[PDB]
Amino acid sequence: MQKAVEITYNGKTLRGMMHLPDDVKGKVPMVIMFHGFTGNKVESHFIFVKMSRALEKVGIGSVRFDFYGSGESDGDFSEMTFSSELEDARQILKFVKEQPTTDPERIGLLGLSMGGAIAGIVAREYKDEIKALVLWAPAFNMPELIMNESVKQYGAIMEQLGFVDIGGHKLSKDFVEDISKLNIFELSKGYDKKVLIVHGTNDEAVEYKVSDRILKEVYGDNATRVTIENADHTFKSLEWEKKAIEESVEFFKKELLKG
Amino acid sequence: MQKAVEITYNGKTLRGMMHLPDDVKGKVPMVIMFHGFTGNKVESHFIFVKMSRALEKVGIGSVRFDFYGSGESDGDFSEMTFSSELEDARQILKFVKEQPTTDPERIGLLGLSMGGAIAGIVAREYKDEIKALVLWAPAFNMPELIMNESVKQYGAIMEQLGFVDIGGHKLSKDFVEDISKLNIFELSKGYDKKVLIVHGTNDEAVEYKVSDRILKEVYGDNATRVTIENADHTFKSLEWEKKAIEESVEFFKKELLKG
Ligand SMILES: CCCCCCCCCC
Ligand SMILES: CCCCCCCCC
Ligand SMILES: CCCCCCCC
Ligand SMILES: CCCCCCCC
Ligand SMILES: [Cl-]
Repeated sequence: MQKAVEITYNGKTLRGMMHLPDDVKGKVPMVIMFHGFTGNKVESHFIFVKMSRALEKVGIGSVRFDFYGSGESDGDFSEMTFSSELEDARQILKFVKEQPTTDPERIGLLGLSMGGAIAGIVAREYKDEIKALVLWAPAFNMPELIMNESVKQYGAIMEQLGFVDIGGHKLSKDFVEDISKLNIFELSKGYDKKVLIVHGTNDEAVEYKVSDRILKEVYGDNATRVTIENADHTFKSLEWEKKAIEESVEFFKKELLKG
Repeated sequence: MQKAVEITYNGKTLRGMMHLPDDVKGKVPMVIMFHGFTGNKVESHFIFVKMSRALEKVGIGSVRFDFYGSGESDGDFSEMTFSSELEDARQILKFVKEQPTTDPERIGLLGLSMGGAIAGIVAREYKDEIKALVLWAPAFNMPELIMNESVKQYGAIMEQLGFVDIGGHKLSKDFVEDISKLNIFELSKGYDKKVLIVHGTNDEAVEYKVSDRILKEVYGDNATRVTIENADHTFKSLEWEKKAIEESVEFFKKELLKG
């Protein structure tokens, strides 16, 4: 079962998709997926859609929304900050918890790239009601990656205009000021339930070493990593995306279906 | 107004978005937008959503669906052919024609890249009921671009496997067999209503010369070209995207809001 859904708060409408298992009756586990920077809820080569349908096959529902300023949701990219996507995510969690078909004890979070940073922080904020966490190429170093651009041509334009063009998207100086005050590693530490990190070794956006840092600095024994050998940032191949999906589904199967 | 919509036919379910003006009610003009190859209804840097919202502002509604096999719609990419997207497009036009809010005399088509090839053929096939046509970087040379790979590494893989991996998408030999029989230039020739072609000079996917071929071989004086100087294939900058959308909205405003 796949059907479009809508969230509205503070005059903002978020547009998303919800999947529920056809066979199962009653309350089901739910995985919430957060997309990345300039991405949307379908994500690269439809990997989020494929992930939703793979979960549905094992009895696990899901929702995927576009953050405010991206995709089908309301707003322009220039209004978005990392913190405004955090507040979207809290509203998305609230939406899921309030669905009559949700098992509130079996809600999982999944995030890709900057969406992995969102997922890690929301997991920590709601550590007693998020059952499991999956991080795909999580951009915990997003603040550094943005600040590194301030000394390049982006920084000079930003100073003249208050925004920069990142390729058909208006990135506001508000985004830079907001993210420069955040430490994703610190804000994510303290989540004690099971974590799965999926990272490709040839990731040129979020270098593979970031997953080393997350295993070392953020989590304890509750986190394990699936390394996709030679894969790029979004697992852009049939074999790579299949490994990413299948490992994440089996992980969510283990953590959300029993206990 | 923006809302999710569905079409179910021949066991296939297509999923899309419909926009209606808020400030003008009753029967309104409608623009159907077709996305490109491996794209989806949001399209590159959300340009289709931005287009839908810019049309709303001038009193023009729109729909945009994911083709079967792409995005939010049903199906695997390996099930898709150019001809199956053409049949999708026929069902989308039927859907639009059957909405009570649609002015049946004021329906326009827009297509990007391979979606532009879809729009050109559909406009010609329904030439007496499509009031205006907008082509963005139209991939009328799609058959040649596919057959050009038959002598490259893709061709050798295709022969061994019956499909190729184009980056997390499975492209079937059925797609190759189907498109090798199609001449998009010939199938679009004869549409006599107004046409706008928008093309970037630095397009490296569909070379700008293709627009020269379309102006010469496909349409008469009813076609006009807007050249976006120095732009790439999907107008990936704020200024390029702004020009593409503004010129296309003013064209649809002139052609659909007449009389
Ligand atoms: C406009 C290009 C859309 C993606 C085409 C990909 C073809 C195979 C590239 C390796
Ligand atoms: C592959 C053909 C490209 C034609 C446009 C080139 C623009 C400068 C790179
Ligand atoms: C992982 C890349 C996301 C888009 C970045 C755009 C600015 C370089
Ligand atoms: C920008 C860092 C990239 C690290 C992986 C490089 C693989 C060729
Ligand atoms: Cl949608």
